[PDB]
Amino acid sequence: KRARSANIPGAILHSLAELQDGLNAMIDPSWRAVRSLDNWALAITMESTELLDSYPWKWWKNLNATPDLANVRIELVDIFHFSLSGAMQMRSTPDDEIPAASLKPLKEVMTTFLPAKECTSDPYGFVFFPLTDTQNAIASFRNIIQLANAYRFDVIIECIIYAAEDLGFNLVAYYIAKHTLNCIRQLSGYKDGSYVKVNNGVEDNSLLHNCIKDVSLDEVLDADKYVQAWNSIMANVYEAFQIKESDRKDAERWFALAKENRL
Amino acid sequence: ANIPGAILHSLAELQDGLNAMIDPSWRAVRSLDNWALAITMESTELLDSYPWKWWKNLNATPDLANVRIELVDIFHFSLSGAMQMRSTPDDEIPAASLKPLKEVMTTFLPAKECTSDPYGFVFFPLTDTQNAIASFRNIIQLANAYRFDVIIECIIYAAEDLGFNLVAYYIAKHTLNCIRQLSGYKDGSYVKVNNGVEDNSLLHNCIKDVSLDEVLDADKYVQAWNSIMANVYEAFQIKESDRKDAERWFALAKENRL
Ligand SMILES: O=c1ccn([C@H]2C[C@H](O)[C@@H](CO)O2)c(=O)[nH]1
Ligand SMILES: O=c1ccn([C@H]2C[C@H](O)[C@@H](CO)O2)c(=O)[nH]1
Repeated sequence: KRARSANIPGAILHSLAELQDGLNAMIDPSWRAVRSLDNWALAITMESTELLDSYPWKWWKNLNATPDLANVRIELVDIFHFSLSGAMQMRSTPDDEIPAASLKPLKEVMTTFLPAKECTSDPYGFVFFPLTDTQNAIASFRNIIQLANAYRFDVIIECIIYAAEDLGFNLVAYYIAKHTLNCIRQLSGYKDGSYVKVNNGVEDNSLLHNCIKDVSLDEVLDADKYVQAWNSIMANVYEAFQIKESDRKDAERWFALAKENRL
Repeated sequence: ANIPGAILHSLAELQDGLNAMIDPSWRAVRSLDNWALAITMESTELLDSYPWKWWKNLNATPDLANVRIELVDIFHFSLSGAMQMRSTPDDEIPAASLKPLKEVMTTFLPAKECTSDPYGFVFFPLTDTQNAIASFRNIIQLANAYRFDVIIECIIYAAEDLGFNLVAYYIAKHTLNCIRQLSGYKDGSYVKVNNGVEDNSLLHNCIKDVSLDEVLDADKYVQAWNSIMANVYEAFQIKESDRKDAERWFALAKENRL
Protein backbone atom coordinates (compact mmCIF):
# COMPACT_ATOMS: atom_id res chain seq x y z
CA LYS A 1 0.00 0.00 0.00
CA ARG A 2 1.76 3.10 -1.37
CA ALA A 3 2.71 5.98 0.93
CA ARG A 4 1.20 9.34 -0.06
CA SER A 5 3.77 12.07 -0.74
CA ALA A 6 3.60 15.85 -0.39
CA ASN A 7 2.37 16.74 -3.88
CA ILE A 8 -1.02 18.24 -3.27
CA PRO A 9 -3.67 16.38 -5.28
CA GLY A 10 -5.89 18.25 -7.77
CA ALA A 11 -9.06 17.79 -5.72
CA ILE A 12 -7.39 19.06 -2.54
CA LEU A 13 -5.92 22.09 -4.38
CA HIS A 14 -9.40 22.92 -5.61
CA SER A 15 -10.79 22.85 -2.08
CA LEU A 16 -7.86 25.08 -1.01
CA ALA A 17 -8.77 27.46 -3.83
CA GLU A 18 -12.34 27.65 -2.50
CA LEU A 19 -11.10 28.62 0.96
CA GLN A 20 -8.75 31.19 -0.63
CA ASP A 21 -11.62 32.58 -2.66
CA GLY A 22 -13.70 32.93 0.49
CA LEU A 23 -10.94 34.76 2.34
CA ASN A 24 -10.30 37.11 -0.58
CA ALA A 25 -14.05 37.85 -0.72
CA MET A 26 -14.08 38.80 2.95
CA ILE A 27 -11.48 41.42 1.97
CA ASP A 28 -13.35 42.62 -1.17
CA PRO A 29 -16.43 40.83 -2.56
CA SER A 30 -15.47 41.78 -6.10
CA TRP A 31 -11.83 40.85 -5.52
CA ARG A 32 -11.19 39.40 -8.97
CA ALA A 33 -12.43 42.65 -10.52
CA VAL A 34 -10.55 44.99 -8.14
CA ARG A 35 -7.20 43.15 -7.75
CA SER A 36 -4.59 42.97 -10.51
CA LEU A 37 -2.11 40.26 -11.43
CA ASP A 38 0.66 42.67 -10.29
CA ASN A 39 -0.85 43.03 -6.80
CA TRP A 40 -0.29 39.26 -6.20
CA ALA A 41 3.20 39.35 -7.79
CA LEU A 42 4.11 42.31 -5.56
CA ALA A 43 2.77 40.57 -2.50
CA ILE A 44 4.86 37.48 -3.26
CA THR A 45 7.89 39.76 -3.78
CA MET A 46 7.36 41.38 -0.39
CA GLU A 47 6.88 38.11 1.51
CA SER A 48 9.86 36.57 -0.25
CA THR A 49 12.16 39.24 1.24
CA GLU A 50 10.40 38.97 4.66
CA LEU A 51 11.15 35.26 4.51
CA LEU A 52 14.80 35.95 3.54
CA ASP A 53 15.07 38.30 6.53
CA SER A 54 14.46 35.28 8.74
CA TYR A 55 18.01 34.15 7.80
CA PRO A 56 21.27 35.83 8.99
CA TRP A 57 22.19 37.24 5.56
CA LYS A 58 23.65 40.49 6.88
CA TRP A 59 27.47 40.69 7.22
CA TRP A 60 27.47 43.97 9.19
CA LYS A 61 25.12 43.11 12.07
CA ASN A 62 24.23 40.13 14.37
CA LEU A 63 26.94 37.90 13.00
CA ASN A 64 26.07 34.91 15.28
CA ALA A 65 22.33 34.78 14.50
CA THR A 66 20.73 31.55 13.26
CA PRO A 67 17.71 31.13 10.90
CA ASP A 68 14.23 31.64 12.38
CA LEU A 69 12.68 28.62 10.71
CA ALA A 70 9.36 29.01 12.57
CA ASN A 71 8.94 32.37 10.78
CA VAL A 72 10.05 30.81 7.47
CA ARG A 73 7.23 28.22 7.81
CA ILE A 74 4.59 30.95 8.18
CA GLU A 75 6.05 33.05 5.39
CA LEU A 76 5.97 30.07 2.99
CA VAL A 77 2.29 29.72 3.87
CA ASP A 78 1.73 33.45 3.24
CA ILE A 79 3.43 33.13 -0.14
CA PHE A 80 1.10 30.15 -0.84
CA HIS A 81 -1.98 32.33 -0.14
CA PHE A 82 -0.83 34.98 -2.64
CA SER A 83 0.37 32.57 -5.29
CA LEU A 84 -2.86 30.56 -5.14
CA SER A 85 -4.74 33.85 -5.49
CA GLY A 86 -2.61 34.79 -8.46
CA ALA A 87 -2.94 31.42 -10.18
CA MET A 88 -6.74 31.63 -9.79
CA GLN A 89 -6.92 35.25 -10.90
CA MET A 90 -4.88 34.27 -13.97
CA ARG A 91 -7.58 31.65 -14.82
CA SER A 92 -10.18 34.50 -14.47
CA THR A 93 -8.26 37.02 -16.64
CA PRO A 94 -9.39 37.70 -20.26
CA ASP A 95 -6.80 36.96 -22.92
CA ASP A 96 -6.45 40.56 -24.16
CA GLU A 97 -5.55 41.44 -20.51
CA ILE A 98 -2.98 38.58 -20.23
CA PRO A 99 0.50 40.11 -19.76
CA ALA A 100 3.01 39.22 -22.49
CA ALA A 101 5.70 38.12 -20.05
CA SER A 102 3.54 35.21 -18.76
CA LEU A 103 3.64 33.82 -22.34
CA LYS A 104 7.38 34.42 -23.07
CA PRO A 105 9.80 31.54 -22.39
CA LEU A 106 11.18 31.65 -18.84
CA LYS A 107 14.80 31.76 -20.04
CA GLU A 108 14.06 35.13 -21.64
CA VAL A 109 12.53 36.71 -18.55
CA MET A 110 14.78 35.36 -15.80
CA THR A 111 18.23 34.27 -14.84
CA THR A 112 18.34 31.44 -12.39
CA PHE A 113 20.46 32.03 -9.32
CA LEU A 114 22.44 29.05 -8.07
CA PRO A 115 24.19 28.65 -4.72
CA ALA A 116 27.97 28.15 -4.75
CA LYS A 117 28.03 24.93 -2.70
CA GLU A 118 26.74 21.63 -4.12
CA CYS A 119 23.10 20.95 -3.36
CA THR A 120 19.89 19.30 -4.41
CA SER A 121 17.04 21.29 -5.91
CA ASP A 122 13.37 20.98 -6.77
CA PRO A 123 12.50 19.59 -10.19
CA TYR A 124 12.50 22.94 -12.00
CA GLY A 125 15.90 23.92 -10.57
CA PHE A 126 14.65 27.06 -8.82
CA VAL A 127 14.68 26.16 -5.13
CA PHE A 128 17.59 24.63 -3.24
CA PHE A 129 17.95 22.20 -0.37
CA PRO A 130 18.61 22.11 2.46
CA LEU A 131 16.70 25.30 3.29
CA THR A 132 18.34 25.39 6.73
CA ASP A 133 21.27 26.91 4.75
CA THR A 134 21.07 30.66 4.24
CA GLN A 135 22.77 30.65 0.82
CA ASN A 136 20.29 28.01 -0.42
CA ALA A 137 17.42 30.15 0.83
CA ILE A 138 18.81 33.31 -0.80
CA ALA A 139 19.13 31.82 -4.28
CA SER A 140 15.74 30.14 -3.97
CA PHE A 141 13.87 33.30 -3.12
CA ARG A 142 15.70 35.48 -5.57
CA ASN A 143 14.37 32.95 -8.08
CA ILE A 144 10.81 33.12 -6.66
CA ILE A 145 10.76 36.92 -7.07
CA GLN A 146 11.65 36.55 -10.78
CA LEU A 147 8.97 33.87 -11.21
CA ALA A 148 6.43 36.24 -9.66
CA ASN A 149 7.53 38.98 -12.12
CA ALA A 150 6.80 36.66 -15.03
CA TYR A 151 3.44 35.67 -13.44
CA ARG A 152 4.35 31.98 -12.94
CA PHE A 153 2.08 31.54 -9.97
CA ASP A 154 1.62 27.82 -10.56
CA VAL A 155 5.37 27.14 -10.74
CA ILE A 156 5.64 29.04 -7.45
CA ILE A 157 2.95 26.86 -5.77
CA GLU A 158 4.95 23.78 -6.83
CA CYS A 159 8.21 25.18 -5.45
CA ILE A 160 6.60 26.07 -2.12
CA ILE A 161 5.40 22.45 -1.87
CA TYR A 162 8.95 21.12 -2.29
CA ALA A 163 10.17 23.73 0.19
CA ALA A 164 7.68 22.64 2.90
CA GLU A 165 8.77 19.06 2.34
CA ASP A 166 12.49 19.90 2.82
CA LEU A 167 11.77 21.85 5.99
CA GLY A 168 9.66 18.93 7.25
CA PHE A 169 6.32 20.58 7.99
CA ASN A 170 2.73 20.07 6.87
CA LEU A 171 2.04 22.84 4.35
CA VAL A 172 -1.66 22.18 3.99
CA ALA A 173 -2.21 22.01 7.75
CA TYR A 174 -0.36 25.33 8.20
CA TYR A 175 -2.33 26.87 5.32
CA ILE A 176 -5.59 26.05 7.11
CA ALA A 177 -4.32 27.43 10.40
CA LYS A 178 -3.14 30.71 8.84
CA HIS A 179 -6.22 30.96 6.64
CA THR A 180 -8.27 30.84 9.86
CA LEU A 181 -6.16 33.57 11.49
CA ASN A 182 -6.53 35.71 8.34
CA CYS A 183 -10.29 35.42 8.62
CA ILE A 184 -10.07 36.31 12.33
CA ARG A 185 -8.00 39.37 11.46
CA GLN A 186 -10.68 40.61 9.02
CA LEU A 187 -13.49 39.98 11.53
CA SER A 188 -11.54 41.91 14.16
CA GLY A 189 -10.75 45.14 12.22
CA TYR A 190 -7.37 44.62 10.55
CA LYS A 191 -8.32 47.17 7.81
CA ASP A 192 -8.87 49.95 10.33
CA GLY A 193 -6.53 50.12 13.36
CA SER A 194 -8.62 47.87 15.66
CA TYR A 195 -6.67 44.58 15.46
CA VAL A 196 -2.88 44.41 15.96
CA LYS A 197 -0.65 41.31 15.42
CA VAL A 198 1.40 41.68 18.61
CA ASN A 199 -0.77 40.96 21.68
CA ASN A 200 0.97 41.52 25.04
CA GLY A 201 4.31 40.06 23.86
CA VAL A 202 3.64 37.39 21.23
CA GLU A 203 2.89 37.77 17.50
CA ASP A 204 -0.45 36.10 16.61
CA ASN A 205 1.23 33.93 13.98
CA SER A 206 3.13 32.23 16.84
CA LEU A 207 0.01 30.54 18.32
CA LEU A 208 -0.71 28.50 15.16
CA HIS A 209 2.17 26.03 15.71
CA ASN A 210 0.33 24.24 18.57
CA CYS A 211 -2.92 24.24 16.58
CA ILE A 212 -1.39 21.81 14.02
CA LYS A 213 0.69 19.55 16.31
CA ASP A 214 -1.97 16.78 16.15
CA VAL A 215 -2.33 16.53 12.31
CA SER A 216 -0.61 14.10 9.88
CA LEU A 217 0.43 14.39 6.23
CA ASP A 218 -2.22 11.82 5.24
CA GLU A 219 -4.98 13.12 7.60
CA VAL A 220 -4.95 16.38 5.66
CA LEU A 221 -4.79 15.04 2.06
CA ASP A 222 -6.95 11.88 2.47
CA ALA A 223 -10.36 12.20 0.73
CA ASP A 224 -12.10 10.52 3.68
CA LYS A 225 -10.64 12.39 6.61
CA TYR A 226 -9.58 15.82 5.35
CA VAL A 227 -12.75 17.78 5.90
CA GLN A 228 -12.78 16.74 9.59
CA ALA A 229 -9.03 17.20 9.75
CA TRP A 230 -9.34 20.75 8.37
CA ASN A 231 -12.27 21.52 10.67
CA SER A 232 -10.35 20.56 13.83
CA ILE A 233 -7.51 22.87 12.81
CA MET A 234 -9.89 25.77 12.25
CA ALA A 235 -11.49 24.96 15.63
CA ASN A 236 -8.11 25.03 17.42
CA VAL A 237 -7.25 28.44 15.90
CA TYR A 238 -10.71 29.92 16.61
CA GLU A 239 -10.62 28.69 20.21
CA ALA A 240 -7.04 30.01 20.63
CA PHE A 241 -8.25 33.54 19.74
CA GLN A 242 -11.54 33.12 21.72
CA ILE A 243 -13.78 33.67 18.68
CA LYS A 244 -17.49 33.09 19.36
CA GLU A 245 -19.24 30.22 17.50
CA SER A 246 -21.53 32.47 15.46
CA ASP A 247 -18.49 34.10 13.82
CA ARG A 248 -16.82 30.79 12.90
CA LYS A 249 -17.06 28.89 9.61
CA ASP A 250 -16.34 25.21 8.87
CA ALA A 251 -14.75 23.93 5.65
CA GLU A 252 -18.12 22.80 4.23
CA ARG A 253 -19.53 26.35 4.56
CA TRP A 254 -16.57 27.71 2.52
CA PHE A 255 -17.21 25.05 -0.14
CA ALA A 256 -20.91 25.99 -0.23
CA LEU A 257 -20.28 29.74 -0.54
CA ALA A 258 -17.75 28.95 -3.29
CA LYS A 259 -20.33 26.90 -5.15
CA GLU A 260 -23.15 29.47 -4.96
CA ASN A 261 -20.75 32.14 -6.23
CA ARG A 262 -20.08 29.73 -9.11
CA LEU A 263 -23.53 30.92 -10.37
CA ALA B 1 20.47 68.94 -9.12
CA ASN B 2 22.42 65.93 -10.47
CA ILE B 3 25.65 64.89 -8.78
CA PRO B 4 28.78 65.92 -10.63
CA GLY B 5 30.94 62.95 -11.61
CA ALA B 6 33.84 64.10 -9.45
CA ILE B 7 31.52 64.26 -6.42
CA LEU B 8 30.35 60.68 -7.07
CA HIS B 9 33.98 59.58 -7.25
CA SER B 10 34.52 61.07 -3.78
CA LEU B 11 31.38 59.47 -2.31
CA ALA B 12 32.76 56.13 -3.54
CA GLU B 13 35.86 56.79 -1.42
CA LEU B 14 33.82 57.33 1.75
CA GLN B 15 31.94 54.13 0.80
CA ASP B 16 35.23 52.28 0.36
CA GLY B 17 36.25 53.39 3.85
CA LEU B 18 33.00 52.35 5.50
CA ASN B 19 33.18 48.90 3.82
CA ALA B 20 36.77 48.42 5.01
CA MET B 21 35.72 49.25 8.56
CA ILE B 22 33.22 46.37 8.27
CA ASP B 23 35.70 43.93 6.63
CA PRO B 24 39.37 44.81 5.85
CA SER B 25 39.47 43.04 2.44
CA TRP B 26 35.89 43.70 1.51
CA ARG B 27 36.41 43.41 -2.24
CA ALA B 28 37.76 39.85 -1.91
CA VAL B 29 35.25 38.85 0.80
CA ARG B 30 32.02 40.27 -0.70
CA SER B 31 30.44 39.13 -3.96
CA LEU B 32 28.46 40.89 -6.65
CA ASP B 33 25.38 38.94 -5.49
CA ASN B 34 25.80 40.27 -1.95
CA TRP B 35 25.25 43.84 -3.14
CA ALA B 36 22.44 42.87 -5.54
CA LEU B 37 20.67 41.10 -2.69
CA ALA B 38 21.14 44.03 -0.33
CA ILE B 39 19.49 46.35 -2.89
CA THR B 40 16.64 43.90 -3.36
CA MET B 41 16.03 43.78 0.41
CA GLU B 42 16.23 47.56 0.80
CA SER B 43 13.97 48.01 -2.21
CA THR B 44 11.16 46.10 -0.41
CA GLU B 45 11.82 48.04 2.77
CA LEU B 46 11.34 51.19 0.76
CA LEU B 47 8.02 49.88 -0.69
CA ASP B 48 6.89 48.90 2.78
CA SER B 49 6.93 52.60 3.69
CA TYR B 50 3.91 52.97 1.38
CA PRO B 51 0.33 51.87 2.07
CA TRP B 52 0.49 48.99 -0.46
CA LYS B 53 -1.58 46.47 1.56
CA TRP B 54 -5.21 46.27 0.54
CA TRP B 55 -6.16 44.10 3.58
CA LYS B 56 -4.79 46.15 6.46
CA ASN B 57 -4.25 49.76 7.65
CA LEU B 58 -6.14 51.27 4.73
CA ASN B 59 -5.77 54.93 5.87
CA ALA B 60 -2.01 54.74 6.33
CA THR B 61 0.08 57.44 4.65
CA PRO B 62 3.37 57.00 2.86
CA ASP B 63 6.35 57.31 5.22
CA LEU B 64 8.39 59.48 2.88
CA ALA B 65 10.90 60.34 5.64
CA ASN B 66 11.76 56.62 5.68
CA VAL B 67 11.84 56.54 1.89
CA ARG B 68 14.64 59.11 2.03
CA ILE B 69 16.66 56.84 4.29
CA GLU B 70 16.05 53.78 2.19
CA LEU B 71 17.06 55.57 -1.02
CA VAL B 72 20.36 56.39 0.67
CA ASP B 73 20.82 52.81 1.91
CA ILE B 74 20.35 51.59 -1.67
CA PHE B 75 22.84 54.27 -2.67
CA HIS B 76 25.47 52.80 -0.26
CA PHE B 77 24.93 49.32 -1.72
CA SER B 78 24.86 50.46 -5.32
CA LEU B 79 28.14 52.41 -4.92
CA SER B 80 29.61 49.23 -3.41
CA GLY B 81 28.37 47.05 -6.29
CA ALA B 82 29.74 49.50 -8.90
CA MET B 83 33.17 49.34 -7.23
CA GLN B 84 32.91 45.55 -7.00
CA MET B 85 32.29 45.37 -10.77
CA ARG B 86 35.40 47.58 -11.39
CA SER B 87 37.53 45.19 -9.29
CA THR B 88 36.08 41.99 -10.75
CA PRO B 89 38.27 40.40 -13.46
CA ASP B 90 36.68 40.39 -16.90
CA ASP B 91 36.49 36.58 -17.10
CA GLU B 92 34.46 36.59 -13.84
CA ILE B 93 32.07 39.38 -15.01
CA PRO B 94 28.51 38.00 -15.02
CA ALA B 95 27.15 37.85 -18.59
CA ALA B 96 23.83 39.47 -17.69
CA SER B 97 25.69 42.74 -16.98
CA LEU B 98 26.74 43.06 -20.64
CA LYS B 99 23.33 42.40 -22.23
CA PRO B 100 21.09 45.24 -23.47
CA LEU B 101 18.65 46.37 -20.79
CA LYS B 102 15.59 45.27 -22.89
CA GLU B 103 16.82 41.66 -22.63
CA VAL B 104 17.21 41.51 -18.84
CA MET B 105 14.03 43.07 -17.57
CA THR B 106 10.39 43.64 -18.03
CA THR B 107 9.70 47.26 -17.35
CA PHE B 108 6.78 47.62 -15.04
CA LEU B 109 4.71 50.70 -15.78
CA PRO B 110 2.05 52.25 -13.59
CA ALA B 111 -1.54 52.26 -14.91
CA LYS B 112 -2.05 56.01 -14.62
CA GLU B 113 -0.14 58.55 -16.76
CA CYS B 114 3.07 59.95 -15.32
CA THR B 115 6.59 61.14 -16.01
CA SER B 116 9.69 59.03 -15.56
CA ASP B 117 13.47 59.26 -15.45
CA PRO B 118 15.32 59.08 -18.81
CA TYR B 119 15.48 55.26 -18.84
CA GLY B 120 11.75 54.88 -18.10
CA PHE B 121 12.33 52.78 -14.93
CA VAL B 122 11.29 55.19 -12.18
CA PHE B 123 8.03 57.12 -12.11
CA PHE B 124 6.98 60.48 -10.71
CA PRO B 125 5.59 61.64 -8.41
CA LEU B 126 7.04 59.19 -5.91
CA THR B 127 4.48 60.44 -3.40
CA ASP B 128 2.18 58.00 -5.26
CA THR B 129 2.14 54.36 -4.12
CA GLN B 130 1.76 52.77 -7.55
CA ASN B 131 4.50 54.95 -9.03
CA ALA B 132 6.80 53.77 -6.26
CA ILE B 133 5.86 50.13 -6.69
CA ALA B 134 6.49 50.02 -10.39
CA SER B 135 9.73 51.98 -9.81
CA PHE B 136 11.27 49.56 -7.31
CA ARG B 137 10.08 46.40 -9.00
CA ASN B 138 12.22 47.74 -11.82
CA ILE B 139 15.19 48.48 -9.53
CA ILE B 140 15.17 44.91 -8.25
CA GLN B 141 15.50 43.68 -11.84
CA LEU B 142 18.39 46.07 -12.45
CA ALA B 143 20.09 44.63 -9.34
CA ASN B 144 19.62 41.09 -10.73
CA ALA B 145 21.39 42.19 -13.91
CA TYR B 146 24.17 43.82 -11.84
CA ARG B 147 23.39 47.32 -13.15
CA PHE B 148 24.55 49.29 -10.16
CA ASP B 149 25.44 52.16 -12.51
CA VAL B 150 21.89 52.61 -13.76
CA ILE B 151 20.53 52.22 -10.27
CA ILE B 152 22.67 55.14 -9.01
CA GLU B 153 21.27 57.27 -11.76
CA CYS B 154 17.69 56.24 -10.95
CA ILE B 155 18.13 57.02 -7.23
CA ILE B 156 19.48 60.49 -8.07
CA TYR B 157 16.38 61.20 -10.16
CA ALA B 158 14.24 59.79 -7.34
CA ALA B 159 15.82 62.19 -4.81
CA GLU B 160 15.23 65.08 -7.17
CA ASP B 161 11.52 64.19 -7.56
CA LEU B 162 11.10 63.90 -3.79
CA GLY B 163 12.87 67.24 -3.27
CA PHE B 164 15.50 66.22 -0.79
CA ASN B 165 19.24 66.42 -0.74
CA LEU B 166 20.58 63.02 -1.62
CA VAL B 167 24.22 63.78 -0.87
CA ALA B 168 23.48 65.36 2.51
CA TYR B 169 21.42 62.29 3.50
CA TYR B 170 24.17 59.96 2.31
CA ILE B 171 26.79 61.70 4.46
CA ALA B 172 24.41 61.59 7.46
CA LYS B 173 23.55 57.86 7.15
CA HIS B 174 27.20 57.10 6.35
CA THR B 175 28.12 58.68 9.63
CA LEU B 176 25.47 56.63 11.42
CA ASN B 177 26.75 53.46 9.82
CA CYS B 178 30.14 54.29 11.36
CA ILE B 179 28.55 55.01 14.70
CA ARG B 180 26.90 51.58 14.56
CA GLN B 181 30.16 49.74 13.91
CA LEU B 182 31.87 51.62 16.76
CA SER B 183 29.03 50.76 19.16
CA GLY B 184 29.01 46.97 18.52
CA TYR B 185 26.38 46.36 15.82
CA LYS B 186 28.05 43.07 14.84
CA ASP B 187 27.62 41.44 18.27
CA GLY B 188 24.24 42.98 19.17
CA SER B 189 25.43 45.46 21.87
CA TYR B 190 23.91 48.23 19.67
CA VAL B 191 20.38 48.12 18.31
CA LYS B 192 18.93 50.22 15.50
CA VAL B 193 15.48 50.46 17.18
CA ASN B 194 14.18 50.31 20.79
CA ASN B 195 11.13 51.84 22.56
CA GLY B 196 9.82 53.34 19.31
CA VAL B 197 13.08 55.23 18.64
CA GLU B 198 14.85 54.30 15.47
CA ASP B 199 18.33 55.72 14.97
CA ASN B 200 17.71 56.63 11.30
CA SER B 201 14.81 58.89 12.28
CA LEU B 202 17.10 61.21 14.27
CA LEU B 203 19.14 61.92 11.13
CA HIS B 204 16.60 64.30 9.52
CA ASN B 205 17.09 67.12 12.00
CA CYS B 206 20.90 66.95 11.51
CA ILE B 207 20.67 68.13 7.92
CA LYS B 208 17.42 70.10 7.82
CA ASP B 209 18.96 73.41 6.68
CA VAL B 210 21.68 72.00 4.35
CA SER B 211 21.73 73.41 0.82
CA LEU B 212 22.26 71.55 -2.44
CA ASP B 213 25.04 74.01 -3.45
CA GLU B 214 27.13 73.37 -0.29
CA VAL B 215 27.37 69.61 -0.73
CA LEU B 216 27.93 69.50 -4.50
CA ASP B 217 30.38 72.39 -4.88
CA ALA B 218 33.57 70.80 -6.26
CA ASP B 219 35.48 73.20 -3.96
CA LYS B 220 33.16 73.72 -0.94
CA TYR B 221 31.99 70.16 -0.37
CA VAL B 222 34.61 68.84 2.06
CA GLN B 223 33.76 71.41 4.74
CA ALA B 224 30.04 70.86 4.17
CA TRP B 225 30.32 67.09 4.60
CA ASN B 226 32.40 67.56 7.75
CA SER B 227 29.73 69.67 9.41
CA ILE B 228 27.11 67.04 8.63
CA MET B 229 29.40 64.38 10.10
CA ALA B 230 29.96 66.51 13.23
CA ASN B 231 26.21 67.11 13.61
CA VAL B 232 25.43 63.36 13.47
CA TYR B 233 28.30 62.49 15.81
CA GLU B 234 27.04 65.14 18.22
CA ALA B 235 23.40 63.99 18.01
CA PHE B 236 24.50 60.49 19.13
CA GLN B 237 26.94 61.88 21.75
CA ILE B 238 30.04 60.27 20.20
CA LYS B 239 33.48 61.19 21.72
CA GLU B 240 35.69 63.47 19.61
CA SER B 241 38.42 60.77 19.46
CA ASP B 242 35.91 58.24 18.01
CA ARG B 243 35.08 60.66 15.17
CA LYS B 244 36.60 60.65 11.71
CA ASP B 245 36.37 63.41 9.09
CA ALA B 246 36.15 63.39 5.28
CA GLU B 247 39.87 63.85 4.75
CA ARG B 248 40.56 60.96 7.14
CA TRP B 249 38.34 58.72 4.97
CA PHE B 250 39.91 60.08 1.78
CA ALA B 251 43.36 59.54 3.25
CA LEU B 252 42.41 56.04 4.37
CA ALA B 253 41.19 55.35 0.82
CA LYS B 254 44.20 56.97 -0.91
CA GLU B 255 46.51 55.06 1.49
CA ASN B 256 44.67 51.74 0.94
CA ARG B 257 45.02 52.27 -2.85
CA LEU B 258 48.73 51.29 -2.96
O1 LIG C 1 -6.32 39.46 -0.55
C1 LIG C 1 -5.63 38.90 0.33
C2 LIG C 1 -4.83 39.66 1.17
C3 LIG C 1 -4.07 39.03 2.17
N1 LIG C 1 -4.11 37.69 2.27
C4 LIG C 1 -3.36 36.96 3.28
C5 LIG C 1 -2.09 36.34 2.78
C6 LIG C 1 -1.19 36.30 4.01
O2 LIG C 1 -1.17 35.00 4.66
C7 LIG C 1 -1.79 37.32 4.93
C8 LIG C 1 -0.84 38.49 5.19
O3 LIG C 1 0.40 38.00 5.73
O4 LIG C 1 -2.99 37.80 4.34
C9 LIG C 1 -4.93 36.96 1.40
O5 LIG C 1 -4.96 35.72 1.50
N2 LIG C 1 -5.65 37.57 0.47
O1 LIG D 1 29.14 46.55 3.59
C1 LIG D 1 28.27 47.37 3.97
C2 LIG D 1 27.25 46.93 4.78
C3 LIG D 1 26.28 47.81 5.22
N1 LIG D 1 26.35 49.08 4.84
C4 LIG D 1 25.32 50.02 5.24
C5 LIG D 1 24.43 50.31 4.04
C6 LIG D 1 23.12 50.75 4.66
O2 LIG D 1 23.00 52.18 4.72
C7 LIG D 1 23.16 50.22 6.08
C8 LIG D 1 22.00 49.27 6.37
O3 LIG D 1 20.74 49.79 5.90
O4 LIG D 1 24.41 49.57 6.24
C9 LIG D 1 27.41 49.51 4.01
O5 LIG D 1 27.51 50.69 3.64
N2 LIG D 1 28.32 48.64 3.58
